[PDB]
Amino acid sequence: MVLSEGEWQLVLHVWAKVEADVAGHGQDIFIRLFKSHPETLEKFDRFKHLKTEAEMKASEDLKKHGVTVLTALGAILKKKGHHEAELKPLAQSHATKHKIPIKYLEFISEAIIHVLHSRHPGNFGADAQGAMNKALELFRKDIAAKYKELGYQG
Ligand code: HEM
Repeated sequence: MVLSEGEWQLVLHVWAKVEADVAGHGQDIFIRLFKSHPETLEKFDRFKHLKTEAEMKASEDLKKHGVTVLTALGAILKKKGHHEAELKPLAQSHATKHKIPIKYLEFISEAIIHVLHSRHPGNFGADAQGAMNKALELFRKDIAAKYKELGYQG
């Protein structure tokens, strides 16, 4: 699949807003993910002890992790589809070291859309959400293909 320049513009326009507060968006997204799909929390040995949203918000390590994740995702989105090089190491660590099923990538994609919808309604209307979903589907599709080449079905 391929996004048009118009769709990329919608994606990058709302992403520019997210970059005004990467740490904050990172926390909201992971808290949403962990609360909505608690099973994903078990994949993080560093955070699986967190019991409440309050503890999650107060975790300095979780906040730093969120920044690392969103920074990596932002770099991929800014490539506008030409992300082969960026995807290689990400696909290897998540398939081989962390063992993250494609299903879980769908869950975090849902969390990202939910947070952008809540925080940026004016810049995240129907068309913008469709563009973001398409960009994330492309990401998940290419990651899945790499998973297979690497020997991980998940
Ligand atoms: C938007 C998709 C995602 C991106 C861009 C992303 C990115 C990253 C990055 C850059 C790191 C640090 C470097 C590395 O280990 O490769 C990381 C670590 C990790 N990711 Fe992801 N990730 C994504 C989704 C997920 C999901 C859905 C899970 C599982 C629910 C997951 C689990 C992990 C784990 C367990 C680590 C190691 C954390 C640690 O122990 O420090 N990731 N991820």
